[PDB]
Amino acid sequence: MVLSEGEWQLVLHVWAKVEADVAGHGQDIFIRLFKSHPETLEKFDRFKHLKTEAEMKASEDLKKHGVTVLTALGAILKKKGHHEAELKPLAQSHATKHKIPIKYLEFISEAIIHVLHSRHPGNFGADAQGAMNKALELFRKDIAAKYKELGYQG
Ligand code: HEM
Repeated sequence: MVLSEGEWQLVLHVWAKVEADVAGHGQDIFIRLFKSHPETLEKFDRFKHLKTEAEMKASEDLKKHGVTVLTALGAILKKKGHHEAELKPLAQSHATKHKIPIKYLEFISEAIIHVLHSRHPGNFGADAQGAMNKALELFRKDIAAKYKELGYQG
């Protein structure tokens, strides 16, 4: 699949807003993910002890992790589809070291859309959400293909 320049513009326009507060968006997204799909929390040995949203918000390590994740995702989105090089190491660590099923990538994609919808309604209307979903589907599709080449079905 391929996004048009118009769709990329919608994606990058709302992403520019997210970059005004990467740490904050990172926390909201992971808290949403962990609360909505608690099973994903078990994949993080560093955070699986967190019991409440309050503890999650107060975790300095979780906040730093969120920044690392969103920074990596932002770099991929800014490539506008030409992300082969960026995807290689990400696909290897998540398939081989962390063992993250494609299903879980769908869950975090849902969390990202939910947070952008809540925080940026004016810049995240129907068309913008469709563009973001398409960009994330492309990401998940290419990651899945790499998973297979690497020997991980998940
Ligand atoms: C938007 C998709 C995602 C991106 C861009 C992303 C990115 C990253 C990055 C850059 C790191 C640090 C470097 C590395 O280990 O490769 C990381 C670590 C990790 N990711 Fe992801 N990730 C994504 C989704 C997920 C999901 C859905 C899970 C599982 C629910 C997951 C689990 C992990 C784990 C367990 C680590 C190691 C954390 C640690 O122990 O420090 N990731 N991820």
